[PDB]
Amino acid sequence: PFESSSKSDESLGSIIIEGTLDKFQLHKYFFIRRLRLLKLEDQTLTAFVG
Repeated sequence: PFESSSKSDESLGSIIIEGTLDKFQLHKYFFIRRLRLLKLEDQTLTAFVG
């Protein structure tokens, strides 16, 4: 649920973004992905940099 699913949370947000409902605010999935993936390994030295 941290970085093996860094592809999977992006793919799930992309599959939710295939639904075009409220496309300005349909990046709430992208906001949850940007919170989740960057908050996955927030304790790091360089691995969060990319």
